[PDB]
Amino acid sequence: WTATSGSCKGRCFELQEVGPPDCRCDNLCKSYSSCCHDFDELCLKTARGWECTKDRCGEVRNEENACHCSEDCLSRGDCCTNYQVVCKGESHWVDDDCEEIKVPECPAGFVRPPLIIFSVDGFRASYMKKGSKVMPNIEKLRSCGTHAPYMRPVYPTKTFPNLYTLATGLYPESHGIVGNSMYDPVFDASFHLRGREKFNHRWWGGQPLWITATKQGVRAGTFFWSVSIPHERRILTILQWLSLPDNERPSVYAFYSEQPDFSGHKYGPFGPEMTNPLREIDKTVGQLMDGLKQLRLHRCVNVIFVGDHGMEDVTCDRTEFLSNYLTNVDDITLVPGTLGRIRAKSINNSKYDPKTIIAALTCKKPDQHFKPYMKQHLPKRLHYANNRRIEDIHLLVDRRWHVARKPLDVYKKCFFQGDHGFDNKVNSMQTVFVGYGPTFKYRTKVPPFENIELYNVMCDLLGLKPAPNNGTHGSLNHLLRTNTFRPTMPDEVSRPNYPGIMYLQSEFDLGCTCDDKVENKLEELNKRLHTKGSTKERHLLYGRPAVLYRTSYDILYHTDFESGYSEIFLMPLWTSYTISKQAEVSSIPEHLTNCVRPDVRVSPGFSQNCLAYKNDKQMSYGFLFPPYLSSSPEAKYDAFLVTNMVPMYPAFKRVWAYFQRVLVKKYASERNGVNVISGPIFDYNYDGLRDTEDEIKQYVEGSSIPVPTHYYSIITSCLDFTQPADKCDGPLSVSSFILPHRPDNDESCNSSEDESKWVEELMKMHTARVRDIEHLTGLDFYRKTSRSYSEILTLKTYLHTYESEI
Ligand SMILES: *[C@@H]1O[C@H](CO)[C@@H](O[C@@H]2O[C@H](CO)[C@@H](O[C@@H]3O[C@H](CO[C@H]4O[C@H](CO)[C@@H](O)[C@H](O[C@H]5O[C@H](CO)[C@@H](O)[C@H](O)[C@@H]5O[C@H]5O[C@H](CO)[C@@H](O)[C@H](O)[C@@H]5O)[C@@H]4O)[C@@H](O)[C@H](O[C@H]4O[C@H](CO)[C@@H](O)[C@H](O)[C@@H]4O[C@H]4O[C@H](CO)[C@@H](O)[C@H](O)[C@@H]4O)[C@@H]3O)[C@H](O)[C@H]2NC(C)=O)[C@H](O)[C@H]1NC(C)=O
Ligand SMILES: Cc1cc(-c2n[nH]c(=O)n2C)c(C(C)C)cc1Cl
Ligand SMILES: Cc1cc(-c2n[nH]c(=O)n2C)c(C(C)C)cc1Cl
Ligand SMILES: [Ca+2]
Ligand SMILES: [Ca+2]
Ligand SMILES: [Cl-]
Ligand SMILES: [K+]
Ligand code: NA
Ligand SMILES: [Zn+2]
Repeated sequence: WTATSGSCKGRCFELQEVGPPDCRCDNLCKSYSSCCHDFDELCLKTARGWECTKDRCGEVRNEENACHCSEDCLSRGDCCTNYQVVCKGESHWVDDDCEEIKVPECPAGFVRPPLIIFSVDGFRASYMKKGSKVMPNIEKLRSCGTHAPYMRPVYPTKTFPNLYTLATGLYPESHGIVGNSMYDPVFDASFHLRGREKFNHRWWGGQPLWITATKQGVRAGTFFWSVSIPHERRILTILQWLSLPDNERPSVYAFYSEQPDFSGHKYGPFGPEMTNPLREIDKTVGQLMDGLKQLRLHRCVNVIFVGDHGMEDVTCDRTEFLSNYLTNVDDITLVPGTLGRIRAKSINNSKYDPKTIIAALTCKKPDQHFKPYMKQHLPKRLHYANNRRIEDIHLLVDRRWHVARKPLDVYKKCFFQGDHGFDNKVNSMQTVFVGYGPTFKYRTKVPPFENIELYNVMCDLLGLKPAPNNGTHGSLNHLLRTNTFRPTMPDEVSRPNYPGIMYLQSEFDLGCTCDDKVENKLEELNKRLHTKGSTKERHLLYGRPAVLYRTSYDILYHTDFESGYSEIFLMPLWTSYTISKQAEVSSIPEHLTNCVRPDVRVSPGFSQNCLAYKNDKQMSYGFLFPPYLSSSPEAKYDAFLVTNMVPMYPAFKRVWAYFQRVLVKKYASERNGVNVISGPIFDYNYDGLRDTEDEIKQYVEGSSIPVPTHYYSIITSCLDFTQPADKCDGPLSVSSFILPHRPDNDESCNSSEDESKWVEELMKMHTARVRDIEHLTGLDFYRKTSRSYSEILTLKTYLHTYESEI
């Protein structure tokens, strides 16, 4: 209950929230059924509209008007935004030439340039080019400020997950808003778009920008507008807040538009009805910029124009029905649409089996437009697993499609022609970023980046220390003229050992054999040098990775590769090798097929053994440095060292072999040489972070050899591909992957065919950022380059998406 018979007199859009049963006058009282009786009358005025006209100029103030054209309006801070244009002969902001903003040009008493976040729902990245003719204000912001060709949202590419990721710098798995609908089993409560529950604070984890600001003495406008409050009134409210006294005035503001998303759902992303929504959003940007110009703030405020996700063509007839695959379709609860999430309808059902549900949805129709996953098997780049609110069974839905439980759900819930929520690398899901103001660069294009990075930057813009988040602070320093954050490289925690020859062959009882006894100061001195690291500059191009946790490991040098060998996990943490464009692929000689050789640098006690692999009928093995890429028949012997071996399911060996035998050479040909770093990853609790030894759930049978959940490779070359990877004078180019180490190839419906028809497709799906691999390994790469650290941070955040051009 709220006693709503108090008044909003002088309280319209008050910044501090009053506690019930006192009536509220803040911009979210509507959503709480808590506004004072006179909120509409006083705070939602509309009389005479939103624009000054010639006849209204110099009028006598009438307090009933929506906005004012009287002489006193500027000092009262409540002119219509076009006041100076119509009444004072001024030009619209959009009609003025852009001029570099080298320093903040602010009124006396402004302690820092304000930040205004202008968020637009469903604003697809290609609208910038395709709607450019009807968006002159936005187009001016874009060309004169700092812009990216697109900005990558988070998965799922829905509204709240993305807006709250903007506010926190966190993955949805961490902030807790994992979809537009959720069930939380601990709370035993559900979150929905409609309803009051979404306003309960227990859903919203992390620390959003307004809280970060408040705790550090920076005041914030509200980050919620009631849907029925018109956009003109939202703008006038922000402009009114900017006229407050210094001690009362916020430094950070948010505007939000429900468009173009709203129309996009109805008409599709490029429906002819879409021109009007884009026109109208532009006009709002115009009103803001004119209003700022009036208040002498258009060269003071930093403006961020940002979308939450894009929009795809999706219609009712492109729906897959779970009723066409499952027999027990009524024992499941499905969160439907552009993604699927499945759980048991009742916890009291002991006959519910996720394994039989997955199997029944796997590769069952020729052109099947979704793929089932246990959430821990989803591409790691999605970071979509570590939350009790994400159901164990997930369906990745093809772009342009829906999934639903039964056909009756679709006609008794065609209306809609647009939707979104798909995989966040899908081009149609990409959205926008422009930054304009004294703190952003002038007329600058930056590479596409992920929305998880903006929180740090907004903190930088406001002089705030960001809460712990998933951005990489410094990766976006190139967006900024000033206020850059100067990060330092993390300190190495564990220094390596450099073992020499310390064990005789006969001390090993590993059950390994090799035909290598087939036996000169020419090549005996030469092989000594290779084992001491004479080739290390060729194969370790960017310095050795740093180990950022406490562990025991050895550097091992070889002619063709270098590794950091973990005595704890009994395998390399990393293996580094360079393959030039001229390099030759050879095969494993017949006499060396099953060869594994003890490493006389590493004790039997800290080695793997061949018997374990023989005994384990499921688990086989592979090699991190590929024998196929040996520089000579003699060097090849090095690749069969027990210290280069890793556990691999036969199913996975098909993938790995094709990558090593075919794709490495192909990349070296295309990229003019590549440096490769490969290794294992253990993430049994699917939290995106390196497992400790006590978190491992699977070992090679009868041994302490742990089984990786994934294999990574980081593949680096020169951005200027006219220079070979090993002689690159400038910027680097990278692509990486984190392949799941699975005992079947069920993920790939065409795996019964030759690896040339399915493997690369799998690898692209599991593309990754270096940073993703960093989290998962506790390693820090690119320690020794000729490049600035911020440029290297940008490199580490890069995701090779394999999509076509935007
Ligand atoms: C992306 O960036 C984020 C942010 O930096 C990274 O997430 C952080 O990672 C840390 C490492 O996992 C984690 O630290 C833990 O915090 C525990 C206390 O957490 C509370 O307090 C913090 C700080 O205010 C708060 O942010 C947390 O909020 C979480 O939980 C609430 C609900 O309870 C949600 O509203 C919110 O969304 C958030 O949930 C998310 O994180 C939790 C994990 O905390 C997940 O469970 C959720 O699914 C969701 O993703 C909390 O309110 C602290 O108690 C932990 O310490 C225990 O565990 C460690 C083991 O490493 C051990 O060393 C300690 O001794 C201690 O052990 C004891 O408890 C164990 C478990 O109960 C038990 O097994 C032991 O036997 C002991 O009894 C730990 O320090 C930090 O909380 C999160 N922060 C956030 C916001 O998510 C994230 O890793 C990044 N991702 C990537 C890929 O890089
Ligand atoms: C849906 C919604 C919820 C909340 C919200 N309510 N409680 C909470 O922690 N949050 C984050 C907010 C903030 C700005 C008040 C805005 C919106 Cl659009
Ligand atoms: C920019 C932005 C807008 C909104 C937002 N959502 N709805 C609304 O009116 N606003 C203002 C939110 C909510 C989800 C906390 C967060 C951010 Cl970073
Ligand atoms: Ca949205
Ligand atoms: Ca882990
Ligand atoms: Cl959802
Ligand atoms: K075996
Ligand atoms: Na298959
Ligand atoms: Zn939408």
